[PDB]
Amino acid sequence: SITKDQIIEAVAAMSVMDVVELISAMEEKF
Amino acid sequence: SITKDQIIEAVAAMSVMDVVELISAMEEKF
Amino acid sequence: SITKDQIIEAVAAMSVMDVVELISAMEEKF
Amino acid sequence: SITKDQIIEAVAAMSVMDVVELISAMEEKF
Amino acid sequence: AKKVQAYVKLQVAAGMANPSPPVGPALGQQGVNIMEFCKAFNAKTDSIEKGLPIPVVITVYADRSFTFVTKTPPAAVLLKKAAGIKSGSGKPNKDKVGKISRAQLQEIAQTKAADMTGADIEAMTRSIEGTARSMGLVVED
Amino acid sequence: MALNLQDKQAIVAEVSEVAKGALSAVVADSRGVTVDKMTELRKAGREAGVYMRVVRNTLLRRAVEGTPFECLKDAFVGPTLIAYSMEHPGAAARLFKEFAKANAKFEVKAAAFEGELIPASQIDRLATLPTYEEAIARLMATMKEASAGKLVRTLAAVRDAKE
Ligand SMILES: [Mg+2]
Repeated sequence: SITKDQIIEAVAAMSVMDVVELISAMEEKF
Repeated sequence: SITKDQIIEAVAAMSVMDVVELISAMEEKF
Repeated sequence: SITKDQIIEAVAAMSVMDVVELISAMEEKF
Repeated sequence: SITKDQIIEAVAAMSVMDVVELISAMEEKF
Repeated sequence: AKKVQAYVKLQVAAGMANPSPPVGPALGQQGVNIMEFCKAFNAKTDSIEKGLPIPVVITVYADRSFTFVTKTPPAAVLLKKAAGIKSGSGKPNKDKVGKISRAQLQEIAQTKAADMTGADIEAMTRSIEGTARSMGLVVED
Repeated sequence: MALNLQDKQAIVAEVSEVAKGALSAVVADSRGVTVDKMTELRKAGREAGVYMRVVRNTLLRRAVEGTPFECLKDAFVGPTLIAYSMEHPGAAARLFKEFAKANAKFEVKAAAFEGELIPASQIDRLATLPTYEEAIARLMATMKEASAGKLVRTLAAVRDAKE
């Protein structure tokens, strides 16, 4: 998919969701 | 929109797209 | 050998492909 | 390109060839 | 490893651990308890088998007892249970007393895998070769 | 010993260990203990063996007049006391580290590791060679590329962005 798409979502996608999201991906691999 | 379902399906964004996402993720943060 | 750039451009392979190419780059071991 | 082969041409290769490929990997991406 | 600090070796056989008449007040007198020489020893002695001589380091500081790291036995006493006579030399080279060969003493040199100055698994062969010739034993290699 | 003949001998051999040699290390040995031999020869039991030698032949006039096996830049590599370390079989890797971590434990000076042959020049201990047959350093080297270098920057904001 277009790089600009993952960003707009990984940057926008709230934070009440995001800080429970981007952190979850940090709790799955590595 | 989705969070982990698009991360599991993401799991791609070739290092081309990837490294560019990171780099262009710095055109907005850091 | 020295099939450099292309071999590397293969990162379109996407993450799982690499977890494969790394599993294989050792597996049947430790 | 097939991964299975992309691995064969590297596994039991010779150490000197590989280093000239690690560092050159550290300038491309990342 | 360092060098010197405390260590000796004066025993007869693992068959009778921590003896009194043979050694007694001679088995240790520097930081070693005569009665405490039957706890850390048999903790691994009676763990494999008793009979063969077992000397060992005597690492002593000032912390009450002592700590001994054991290893391998004398490859010379292996001629009373695994070769022949109950003795050894007696009548050395005045007559062809005993005789061992290439076959025997093989797995005797094999046991000492952490006690051999010869990475060459073949070189560490002629080392015990003499250990079975210090009494008058011919070799039928 | 012997004369000019014994001389040449030690050299041609010791210097064929530099011609046919896989590697080369020059280590000055002030206060060299026998434990010294008890080390490179212990690291020879279950990791090396007889594929290595280290004859203290700073005989110089010997080990040096006897490198017409092509060992230039070694006149500079002939100062004071040295204990030539030469490899025959096996990789050139591990042998270097052995001294690198020996002398750094005290174990006699290392002549600041004046460097030696194979690449051919001066002093500056590198780590090319010892990183071999540990290609899991190329497993970890890919840095998952798309993923590990990801979960470190693309995913490091949150754990450090809500300021
Ligand atoms: Mg001389």
